[PDB]
Amino acid sequence: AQISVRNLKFDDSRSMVNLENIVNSLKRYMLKEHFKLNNIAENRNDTSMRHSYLQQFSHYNEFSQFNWFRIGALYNTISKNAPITDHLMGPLSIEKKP
Amino acid sequence: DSDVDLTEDLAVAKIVKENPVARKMVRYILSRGESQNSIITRNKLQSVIHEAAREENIAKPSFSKMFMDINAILYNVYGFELQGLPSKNNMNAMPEPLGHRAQKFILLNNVPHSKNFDDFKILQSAHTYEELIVTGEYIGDDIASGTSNTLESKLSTDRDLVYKGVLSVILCIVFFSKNNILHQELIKFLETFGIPSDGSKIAILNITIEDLIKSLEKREYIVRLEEKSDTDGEVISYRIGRRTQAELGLESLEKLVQEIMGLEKEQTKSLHDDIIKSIGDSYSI
Amino acid sequence: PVTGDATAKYLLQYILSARGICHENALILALMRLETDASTLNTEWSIQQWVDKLNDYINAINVKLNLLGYKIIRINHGIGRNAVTLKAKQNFENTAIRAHNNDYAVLQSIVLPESNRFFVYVNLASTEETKLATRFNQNEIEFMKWAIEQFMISGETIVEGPALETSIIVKEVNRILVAATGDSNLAKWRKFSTFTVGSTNLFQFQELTATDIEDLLLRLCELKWFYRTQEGKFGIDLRCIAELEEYLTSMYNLNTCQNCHKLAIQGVRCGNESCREENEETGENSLSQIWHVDCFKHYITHVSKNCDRCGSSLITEGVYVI
Repeated sequence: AQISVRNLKFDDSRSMVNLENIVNSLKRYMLKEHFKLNNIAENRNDTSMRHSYLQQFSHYNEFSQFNWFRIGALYNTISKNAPITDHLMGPLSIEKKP
Repeated sequence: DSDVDLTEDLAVAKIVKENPVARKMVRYILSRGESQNSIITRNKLQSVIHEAAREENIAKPSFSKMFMDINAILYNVYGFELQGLPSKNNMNAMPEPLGHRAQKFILLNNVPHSKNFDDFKILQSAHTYEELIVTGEYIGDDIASGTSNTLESKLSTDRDLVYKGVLSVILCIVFFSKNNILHQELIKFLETFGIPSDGSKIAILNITIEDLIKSLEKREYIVRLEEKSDTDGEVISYRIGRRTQAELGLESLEKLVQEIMGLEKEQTKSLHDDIIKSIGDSYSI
Repeated sequence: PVTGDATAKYLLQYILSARGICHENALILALMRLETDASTLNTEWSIQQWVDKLNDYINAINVKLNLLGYKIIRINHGIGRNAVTLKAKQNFENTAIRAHNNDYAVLQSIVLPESNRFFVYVNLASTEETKLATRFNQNEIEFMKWAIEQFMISGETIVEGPALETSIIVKEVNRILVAATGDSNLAKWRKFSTFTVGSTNLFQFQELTATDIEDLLLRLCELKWFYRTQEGKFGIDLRCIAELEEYLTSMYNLNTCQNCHKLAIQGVRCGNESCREENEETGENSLSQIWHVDCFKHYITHVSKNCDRCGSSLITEGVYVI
């Protein structure tokens, strides 16, 4: 059972979403990319038909527009079980105490 | 049942009181494991244990007992646990975490993630992004104010947030690329996000792409494969480090990928096995 | 630790994931947002009951961490009342759904405007022989020490012109003054006390270059240590004084507020010339007689409206401190 699962490879135009579909769906977080400023909504195209809505995502044309903060919250909050802390400075607090 | 919590607090208080060096060791671990957000080695643990015992002149406690006490106290107050890390040579040659004999460790909070509170987390983190860099600007001396985080906000730094987002997208690219991607190919895909590939420092992080990848490797998120070859040159491919394997679980990755594409929970079927098929042998399990 | 200790874990994680400083209204919102799963609906609860439960949880966490060498101190901000409540367009909880400044409330409709105290995460071990490693190397630690030196040194001034910058503190002070009495006369005393003066003076530092100093200070502000006012001047944030309450009060003699166990850096500092005793060389409330905005409002409103420092009039009072 597990032998077949592990042996199978990826990047062969797999049914629902491939690597390109995965990355463009990740780019789908356009709540600020153009929705907020340009006010232009995605052009809706109305198993393989599910990825027809992701072709237009390849028009990033720049970096700063995309919302990196949101994904930065997805990670370190949802997954990774992040034990993040403040990391307060110690050397400033230490006293010589001669 | 209700008194279980209180008796556990009393027990951990007795343990830490009887083991004063445990407090110092927990402080040092919680500090060093985050100063660089890197892995901690068994040799370093042994050295710090001996140094603390000699300084406090108390009999050197057993390593297993110290490890158990640290894990218990962290679970009680911080919820953190020092889960074991499989040896890096296992892949290059359910597994219970050999904490008593694992070579390396890393802090990890064991509190189970809820279903929708993380939604509030991400909403608070991302709400202000529209005004942090509105019109392509940025906070700092370049503007007359620096209180864009208000008195306080969940955005935290906005320097580590972008770093974590880049890490997540890099892992997503690598995980589903048959857990093997060439360095040049990785740069090519990353260029689709607008990151300068000419060597110029990126805007938010202020770090070059090559330096960013070097830091990522130094933090053990991804391990470089220096497959030197005369015909193909010094081709380098990136694998998933053991840190991510013991840090990004299969269920956590499934939830992440599901909520990136925003598919309804009803159609979660055929996804758990699909993700396992796509990842392949990225995990030593 | 079936369900009860999970709430404590989540509250600690939320308070400690905000770089150690976060807003009490945010803590209450998070506590509701968490308990909504503990006991189903979680609707038969009052705001005062929520605050009491949050205080009990914080006390439990504080007693737990005290033996571990950590504490969660509650420190009142220099600003108070609706001035801190406004934040950025009051509390966050257009063409896109992202604009929800006044939506997605925890209940159908609930507001928590009252807000006066901040929660901070610090450690009480002043020596701290264990936690020496830090992302900041000795050079920027020395830079931090020198900067804080200048921030507290700049608090003493001889005279300032009648140029009232429209800051968020001065407006609240004027609001309190008019609330006490709507005279609207020339009671706005001209003298300015500034503990937050960024005027390229820091760039005069020697060891580090201008670009490195700029980057380091930007990172420090990003870590919620030094805050930049609208005019472009630098100032230490609430967390900075919260962590260094003993260090600032020990290595210098900065006057304490009306509270006998708390420190103040912004508000009103009458001073005049009848300072207590003589100290060494400085006066103007060198040793005591300083008040926060909320403390100032409490003291003026209640009995003894006139300052107790040998007696003074409200006209000579109101020495704005920034």
